[PDB]
Amino acid sequence: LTPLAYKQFIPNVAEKTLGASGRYEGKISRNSERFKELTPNYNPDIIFKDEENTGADRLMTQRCKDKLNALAISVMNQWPGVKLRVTEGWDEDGHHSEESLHYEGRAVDITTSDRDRSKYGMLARLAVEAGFDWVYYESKAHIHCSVKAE
Amino acid sequence: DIVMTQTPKFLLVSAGDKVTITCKASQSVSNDLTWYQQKPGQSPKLLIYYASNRYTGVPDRFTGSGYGTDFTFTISTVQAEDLAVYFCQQDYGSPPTFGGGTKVEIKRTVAAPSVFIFPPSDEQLKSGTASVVCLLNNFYPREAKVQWKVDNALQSGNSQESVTEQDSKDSTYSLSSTLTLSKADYEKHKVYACEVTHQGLSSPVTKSFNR
Amino acid sequence: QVQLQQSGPELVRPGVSVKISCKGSGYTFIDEALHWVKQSHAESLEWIGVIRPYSGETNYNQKFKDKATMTVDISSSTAYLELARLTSEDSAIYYCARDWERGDFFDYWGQGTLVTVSSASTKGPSVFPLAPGGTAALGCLVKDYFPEPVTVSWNSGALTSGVHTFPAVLQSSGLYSLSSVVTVPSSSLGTQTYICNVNHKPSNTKVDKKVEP
Repeated sequence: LTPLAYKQFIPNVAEKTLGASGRYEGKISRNSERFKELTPNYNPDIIFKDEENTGADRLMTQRCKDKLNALAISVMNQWPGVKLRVTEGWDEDGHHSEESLHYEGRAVDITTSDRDRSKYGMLARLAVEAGFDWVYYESKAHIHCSVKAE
Repeated sequence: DIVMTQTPKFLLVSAGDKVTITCKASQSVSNDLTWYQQKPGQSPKLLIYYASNRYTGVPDRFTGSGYGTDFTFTISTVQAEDLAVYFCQQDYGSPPTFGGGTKVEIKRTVAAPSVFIFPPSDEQLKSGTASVVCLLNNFYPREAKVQWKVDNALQSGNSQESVTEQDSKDSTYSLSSTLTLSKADYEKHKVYACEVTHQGLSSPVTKSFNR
Repeated sequence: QVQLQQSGPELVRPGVSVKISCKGSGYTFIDEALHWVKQSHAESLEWIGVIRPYSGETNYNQKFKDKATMTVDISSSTAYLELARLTSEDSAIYYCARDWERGDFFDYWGQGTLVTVSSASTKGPSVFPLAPGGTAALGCLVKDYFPEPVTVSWNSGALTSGVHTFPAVLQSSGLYSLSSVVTVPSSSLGTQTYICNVNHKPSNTKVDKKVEP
């Protein structure tokens, strides 16, 4: 497995294009009818930073949950004692740029549990192998992963 | 270490007009370029990161672009409250490094000063010194001549001026001029006058008192 | 609400060390890296270093390696910056600033600590009234203090519209002087109390001075 390079995105197209995670459909709000589409991930082998102390980072689409759970397994196999960590998931708060897939519960920003920045290139490769539709080595501090809509 | 060259060093612009600031890195920094706004007396405020991403709640009029060495920050339609020093910062290389900043100053219509004169307190005179203060309130532009006259004699060398930063809400300046005399010298003279010459006045304004 | 609260201004003799503090609230303090940034006239903004409370990891700018020490007390949510063997080149505003795990750039900043390196003794200001068209002006002359800074509020922060606190001027005595003025309705003079709240932390000087006609 070869790590992604810094600022590399796979596939090599923009996130919201047809061959990556596709079109932003619209923002999902807590009060809404579309909220019921989101399902909480309480996998004990995934660390959720829970920046807002709401548990909102756990709420994600079915495909997001499926690819995140596969990545949780490959992270533990890659580095025994280390877990997948989510820094940002579903965004109720406008903390991402306009038309972010975070607003749709279709995207996670991730690290390893030990916050070893040197692991993040390989983490991104693992995210691609776990079947995330778009993977972006966005900063030294995190990998951005998203999925297609249901 | 990466060097950030920011140009220009300053800009004078009217409310509603565009501001374009450039930041050039000494080597490519990918998109790891942050823009901050530092209003006078305040800490820097984050506006844009990853070269083009607005921070939560930052207005639409602020944009950024670039990848590699050459970055552009734009205020589409500058507002009175946008007066500040703007800074770029790279964090591709360690250590993070900052540009030298761009001071953005607002140009507005001429506004004449309101003038006020304050004699020294009896509390200060007790202690042996007399400070006489002349205030020029809310004027534009900053250029002004403030002359002290004591019994109609024009003074030199015994006063100091201070000017506020531009106001965020009416784009004006204010100025103090303080005349400092010994109690002895203060008590030798009767008429203390502040004479103010400014573009916005039809003729100079004098405020005076008799001791 | 995230807040970084820094310690007050410091007057320090050359050769001596100073330790300044930064207390975080409104977030889990241990979870975010805390950076220190120097702002001088001579060098604008300079990054000094970062501490990661969660690991105890520190990374120093090589330019500050012999000057700066970063520590943290997790139990008080407080980061410290010690600056050793001060010279005049160390006189500056020092900021703490956090990142939020998106890169080494800073959403929340402390209010800054002014450090003045000098052999001269602190001196608290004398505060004199500037005694008072539909508009009247009044103020406080804040005279003969060292070092910077001084704060001036009016009516304990109740009066902010029309206030102008001038930049300090350095007098030939080597002491600073400034005025703070405010324009009020002429009408509201016999009526309303005007008090200027002066604080000069280096000399532990606090004056709440009443300005009347």
